[PDB]
Amino acid sequence: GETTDGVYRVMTRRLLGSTQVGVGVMQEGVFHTMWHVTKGAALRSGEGRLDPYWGDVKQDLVSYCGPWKLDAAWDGLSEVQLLAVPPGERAKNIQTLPGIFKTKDGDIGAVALDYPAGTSGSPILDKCGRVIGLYGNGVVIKNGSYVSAITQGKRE
Amino acid sequence: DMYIERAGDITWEKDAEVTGNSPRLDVALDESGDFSLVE
Ligand SMILES: O=C(Nc1ccc2c(c1)CNC2)c1cc(Br)cc2[nH]ccc12
Repeated sequence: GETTDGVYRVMTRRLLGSTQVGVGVMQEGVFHTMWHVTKGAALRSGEGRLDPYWGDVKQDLVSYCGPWKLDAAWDGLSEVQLLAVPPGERAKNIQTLPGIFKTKDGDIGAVALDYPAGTSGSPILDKCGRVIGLYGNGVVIKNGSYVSAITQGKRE
Repeated sequence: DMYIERAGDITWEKDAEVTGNSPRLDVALDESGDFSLVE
């Protein structure tokens, strides 16, 4: 099916109508998404099938057709854009200055933007348009809203 | 059976809507890849 680079919706016809379970990035013939979106299941692109290649529940990432290709990192200072692809709604770039998740194993950038869970897998970009991570794994704060980590994989 | 549909190009947009704050949160990550707030 379609293998052109870009952002894609991940859909399912298992529930009522067509439901968006998440989003992903196609880059270099590899489809990148969050593990919780597909649970490692196979995907269809037109008449073609995309099989999982690599995945990790703790990183909450999965790649299809080949190894993880995205390796750009948030520089720790500049604003970034979340290319949000919400269910039933047009793709829109949202600019923000990331906060920080402080962990026992080091600091990670975090984006304080709240979108429905079917937006999980939307890419976060630097000013060169490089994907520095995916949106959709984070925490719920006092207010009930979401703060996502900027989750990036390793390029072998 | 899950399927994908193209939604757009991946490009930086000049003059995009600017929103959201920048919180510093102490978090923990468990074996199931779930974050929790440490307070
Ligand atoms: O639940 C969400 N994400 C998720 C789900 C399941 C798992 C993980 C992350 C990692 N381990 C398995 C989520 C994502 C977003 Br974009 C907005 C949200 N608002 C409230 C939850 C939420």
